[PDB]
Amino acid sequence: IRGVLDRGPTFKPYSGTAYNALAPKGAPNPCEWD
Amino acid sequence: MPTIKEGNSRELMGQQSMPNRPNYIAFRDNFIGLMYYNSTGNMGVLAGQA
Amino acid sequence: MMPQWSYMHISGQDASEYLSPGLVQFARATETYFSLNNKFRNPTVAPTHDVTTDRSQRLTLRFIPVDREDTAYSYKARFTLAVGDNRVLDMASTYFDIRGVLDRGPTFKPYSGTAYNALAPKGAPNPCEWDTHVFGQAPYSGINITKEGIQIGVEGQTPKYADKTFQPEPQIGESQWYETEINHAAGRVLKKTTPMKPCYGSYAKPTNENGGQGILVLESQVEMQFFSTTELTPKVVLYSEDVDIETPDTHISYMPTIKEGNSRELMGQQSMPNRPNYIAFRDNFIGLMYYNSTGNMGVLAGQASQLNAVVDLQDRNTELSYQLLLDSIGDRTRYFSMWNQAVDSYDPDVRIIE
Amino acid sequence: GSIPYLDGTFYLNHTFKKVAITFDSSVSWPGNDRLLTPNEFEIKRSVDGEGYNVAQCNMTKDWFLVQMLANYNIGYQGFYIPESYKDRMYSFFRNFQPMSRQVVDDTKYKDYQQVGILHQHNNSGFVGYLAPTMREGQAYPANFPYPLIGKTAVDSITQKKFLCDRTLWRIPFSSNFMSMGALTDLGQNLLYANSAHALDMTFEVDPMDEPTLLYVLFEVFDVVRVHRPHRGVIETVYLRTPFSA
Amino acid sequence: RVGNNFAMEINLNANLWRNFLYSNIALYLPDKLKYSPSNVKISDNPNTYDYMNKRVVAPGLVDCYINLGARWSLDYMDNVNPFNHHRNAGLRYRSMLLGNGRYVPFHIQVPQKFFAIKNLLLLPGSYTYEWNFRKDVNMVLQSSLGNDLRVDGASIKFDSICLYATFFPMAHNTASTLEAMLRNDTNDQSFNDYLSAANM
Amino acid sequence: RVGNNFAMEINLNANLWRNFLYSNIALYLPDKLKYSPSNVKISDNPNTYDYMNKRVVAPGLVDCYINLGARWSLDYMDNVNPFNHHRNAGLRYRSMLLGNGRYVPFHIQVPQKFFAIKNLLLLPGSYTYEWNFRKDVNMVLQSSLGNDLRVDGASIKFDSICLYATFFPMAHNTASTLEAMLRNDTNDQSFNDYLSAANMLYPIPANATNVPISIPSRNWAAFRGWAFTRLKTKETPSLGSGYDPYYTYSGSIPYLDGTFYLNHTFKKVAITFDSSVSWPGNDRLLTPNEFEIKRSVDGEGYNVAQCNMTKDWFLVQMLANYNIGYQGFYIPESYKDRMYSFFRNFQPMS
Amino acid sequence: NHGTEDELPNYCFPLGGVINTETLTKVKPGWEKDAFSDKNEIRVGNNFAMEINLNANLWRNFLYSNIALYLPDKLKYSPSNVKISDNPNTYDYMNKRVVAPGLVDCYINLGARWSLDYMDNVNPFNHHRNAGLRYRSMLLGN
Amino acid sequence: KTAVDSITQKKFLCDRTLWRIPFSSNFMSMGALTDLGQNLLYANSAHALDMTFEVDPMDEPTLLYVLFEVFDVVRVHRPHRGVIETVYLRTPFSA
Repeated sequence: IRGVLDRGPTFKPYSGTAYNALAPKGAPNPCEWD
Repeated sequence: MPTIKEGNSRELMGQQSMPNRPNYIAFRDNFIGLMYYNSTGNMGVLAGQA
Repeated sequence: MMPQWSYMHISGQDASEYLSPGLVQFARATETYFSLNNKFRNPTVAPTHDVTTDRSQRLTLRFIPVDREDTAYSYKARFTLAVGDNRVLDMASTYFDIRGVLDRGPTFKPYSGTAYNALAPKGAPNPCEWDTHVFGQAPYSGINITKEGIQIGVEGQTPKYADKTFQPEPQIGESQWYETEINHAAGRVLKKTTPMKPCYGSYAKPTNENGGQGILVLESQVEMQFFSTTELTPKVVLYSEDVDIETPDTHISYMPTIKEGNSRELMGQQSMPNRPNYIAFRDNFIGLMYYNSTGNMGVLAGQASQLNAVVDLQDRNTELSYQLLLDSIGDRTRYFSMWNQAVDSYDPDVRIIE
Repeated sequence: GSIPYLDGTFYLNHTFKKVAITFDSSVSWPGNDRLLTPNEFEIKRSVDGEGYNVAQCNMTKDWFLVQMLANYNIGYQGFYIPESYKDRMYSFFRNFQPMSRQVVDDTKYKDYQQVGILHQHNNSGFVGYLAPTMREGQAYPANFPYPLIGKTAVDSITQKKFLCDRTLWRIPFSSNFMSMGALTDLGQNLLYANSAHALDMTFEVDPMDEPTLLYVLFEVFDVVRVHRPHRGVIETVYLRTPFSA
Repeated sequence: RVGNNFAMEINLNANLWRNFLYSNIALYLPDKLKYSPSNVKISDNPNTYDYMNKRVVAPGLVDCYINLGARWSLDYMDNVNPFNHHRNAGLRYRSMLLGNGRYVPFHIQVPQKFFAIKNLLLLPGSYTYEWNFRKDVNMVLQSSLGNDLRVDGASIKFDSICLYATFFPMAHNTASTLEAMLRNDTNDQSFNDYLSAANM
Repeated sequence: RVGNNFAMEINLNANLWRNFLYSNIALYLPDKLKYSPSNVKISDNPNTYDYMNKRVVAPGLVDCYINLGARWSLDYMDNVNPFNHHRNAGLRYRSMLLGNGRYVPFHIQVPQKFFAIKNLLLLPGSYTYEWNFRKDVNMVLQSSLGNDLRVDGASIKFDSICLYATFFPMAHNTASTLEAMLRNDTNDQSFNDYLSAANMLYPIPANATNVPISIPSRNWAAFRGWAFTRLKTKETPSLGSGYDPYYTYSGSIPYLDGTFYLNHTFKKVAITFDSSVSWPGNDRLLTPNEFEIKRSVDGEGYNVAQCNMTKDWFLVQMLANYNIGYQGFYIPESYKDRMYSFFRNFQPMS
Repeated sequence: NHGTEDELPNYCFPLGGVINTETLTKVKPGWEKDAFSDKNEIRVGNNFAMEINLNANLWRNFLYSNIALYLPDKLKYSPSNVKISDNPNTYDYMNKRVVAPGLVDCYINLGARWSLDYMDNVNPFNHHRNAGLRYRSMLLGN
Repeated sequence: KTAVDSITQKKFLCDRTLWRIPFSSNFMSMGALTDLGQNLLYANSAHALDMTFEVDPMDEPTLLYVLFEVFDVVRVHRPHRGVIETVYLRTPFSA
């Protein structure tokens, strides 16, 4: 059988994050506000 | 989430991030469920054409 | 019955009997490169006579001691093992069922480390006081501070103050990471009458359903202590108290002074977890029963014979013999709780350092 | 998620209490005063009957014996670990996990105080409060949990239980519970061949706060004989007994 | 510098133990022990991933001092399906067998399991072989969290299906003789289902 | 912020390695390498837990740079009982089988191990079955530290003891017939102890190097051979007497459980019959007059397997355990190389 | 790469539990001073803490040590201001050539079971985790 | 490059096992009742035995545990109901 599958947006094959994993979980990005 | 209020403020600098829960999705062991079995409404067929 | 069973091969002959001789010959000759065996059923039928009894009969019998003698260092139990007529007993299916009470004592510690404040630096002290100086922390940020203590809110238009017995709670503090500058802070501290001990390993039983540990005498003895900056409303409020402080699984790894009593010196003492110490019955209950000891020899005799079939020598080693026997007839790495069958071993990486 | 019914990921076997089997609403099976508690199969007992348990958990001697015999024919000549090739992945022993622990006796320990997560503090000042968030609080002696060891160990009570996942409970229709052939001895008893019988079963289980299902497998013979008399012709005869279609 | 250097302390082993407990047991605890997060939008459907991902659970429920010194499964988890977990090696492997992405063009081989024909030796002739396949993602797909994939956007489409058969290149005189023998009723084939049971 | 952020550095992997070394090896080092803590009260009894728990040992004795790049057991630990350790999985499991608490109401099943009756098929009749059980905590209980449980408050009480027996529900005509057959002496049952040996213990004084033993003239027909090890007196309770007053140890008991660990301390063995005839003699071994177990540098030539064991001894042990030796040396088949076998436990080091 | 279980944050704290204490004076009730020393160290707020992702670090160190450094030489580059051998078959050369951690970082092919295309054709046995070779090496000594 | 002058040390460990010296002419196992065990030399007359073990010194009291491998057998007779008679024989080293 050949077909196409979309596991959807809830598919996450791993623990943790792929972005800035070493950054303290509360540290913000350089930002600005009023 | 420090404040419910929308928009960037000094308050939002104290928000914390957490990784989403892992969630593996795949076909089942031995492709269980793909084929119909034990269901009279969708019974398989193997018969001599003769 | 019979008809359908034979035809569907639920009973009857084996494939080697019901198949034609030609096919049977062919199957054997091709077995190695093309197998037909899994295509024909071979029935298995259990015998229907001369195996089990039709009569009423217990599978397991339980015997009570006819005589027992609990002595200084040993226990003796006598039973009348009765094997009924038309029955046989394989001794391997017998065993002594024992119920009692065990106290492993105070040196039993089934784990490494501590159960209390394991994340606290091993030298960090608990908020304390001595002679009078105070070393503490005020993590709770309240609305205002009056002679009533720290204000945790306002029920209607009236001010609601913290309940001395458990508030503020050491567990609570500011939520954001940046300093927002707290003007009315509160915290808990230990009176100088409570001995100083490192935070790590520190324990004190709670005296109220809300988690407070203040000692009762029966009323609470908590005493508020207000502090202001050296420069006149108080900025901090500390709820000092005495707690039944104990360190059940750790010991001091560094004693600064031999002198008794709380002092600034004791703030430099360090705590270390007690060594783990597992205590249990031995592998295969070795040692529980007497063997190879003429003074406490076992007994198995016909009441009609009176002669003891058991004859032991202190020259024999029954326990070891059984250890080696098991190794020869099975996988000694597997555990079986019934016989306390879990062999003694060690970590290979500990015995030989790589 | 996994579907135990189809894939075998069973995990609720520990919630069964006892099973009573009755033929023709009066005859108890196996009867014959075979089991320690003759009128039913008691899977586990709660303290009151410790004496009849084994393997250092809440399972009964009766049930341990039946399961060992049913799976490996082990029981009448001693209990021992079954051979690996017979103790497969979905077998009884391989998945049998007896367990014990102690906990404060809330009715005999004088200083007992019931404290919930809301008010327990251990590592206060170094951990977040009721969440996996930033540390907060202040250092302070922990007030939880109670010491179960040491000189000031608290009055305790013992709890025993067991787990037995990915396996099926078994009660073979065999006079001695042993496997002596696919077609059992009782299965060919004239008593069960010459006449029809009605069956009653009563299962007692641990309550669960959600809808569950009792999955019963009535072991039978599910056979087929295939005939191919001529080219392109396949004729089959299906027979399932007992419980014919 | 006069004196010892500046140092910060941390209990490595205690942390690692704790992270293991929270990740593998805490988060899988029954929903009744959890609570909704404040100031954060959370789905109303408890079968949703969003719901199972945002419900917060306190670390103190399964902290490093939980039942210290014991070999004990939490009473709360005894009745929780142990296989719906991210440490289910089998599921994890089948997941990675497809890839690490959401969009996947698959190609698989599916076996016949029906006992009456799975090991049958079929003789010469033409046969109609027909079967039905499911498209319901909650049946053909599996997740470690077990959320409702019908609601959570999982999707599947079957482009083509073929039937493959391999034949021993048997000598024709031998095949012919074997065929003659297997066509007599005395040599009829027979099979029984392994489970052999009526399921109620 | 101008520049990089504020950071602190730590070597994670080095720390974890170090903690492992200190916890599992350092703390278990011999007491002579330790020292008492200052300003802290410590017990006078070295068999005490308090003593073994407060004696301090320097991390630098087994630090992460210890014998770097080598597979080597510390010479200090070679003669230390390896089973009295918190990583002894078997002991740990039996400990958790009872619970995680100090106070434990137990319920256990104890097997009969005496060879003469353990597998006996008992016929109809009434028999008196009586046995004795020990109450000495140093014998019935086991600790990983091996401290004196008599002094350290361990306690045990036996409330009730029952005897259970299971009977195959054999057909009465069959049981009756089997009974008749088994009552004839021609069909008498017979068993032999698996170990099949007379056990002797000879004292080896501290620092003693030579151990001579002598068996007065006797009959040797049917003699099967010799087997031997070395035990520590402190770890071997005095048996025969119902209670050993000087037994202040609760660790593994090699003599009874098989946790032998001093086989590496044997140098050589000389066997002599009638004070003149050397056995096996016949110029069989490379060093014909004795069994040399190991050699020290001076005789490297006669060693093998890349360690100090001799070719002679390696050959004898391989033959004795697996009959391997006259037609090449190779790893024995797994089913013959059990847990208490020679090869499985042979660990050469350099 | 099934990621890292870093749900809970990891911190290190001051040796004394707290470090940014402020000097305060005891007070009694308006309020009047007290004399208790007039110099007491009390920290207001949470303690000083530093954060680190333990699990992510360990994963990363594993990747760099076992895969990164064994990557083909074409993906590496010579270090600046450091003397390095001309012979590529040299240990000095294989030891000083520098490789960027970002080539095999903890987010590499996340959620997949995949061998790097660069390493498929690299002899997998010439590695420090070759147990057989390691054992024969220690059999001779250290 | 600056490795220090070294010396090599070799040793071995062999836990949870027993050293063995079988009373067999070729040290091999050819049956429970060995060939030397049935040699007339050891059957027709009595002999005295001397053994000398040399061991590494230990700074504490130890014990040499010697197992003299023999036959430790029992024959059980049950002539009548409730009667058990046994015959024990251990050779060599009879009780």
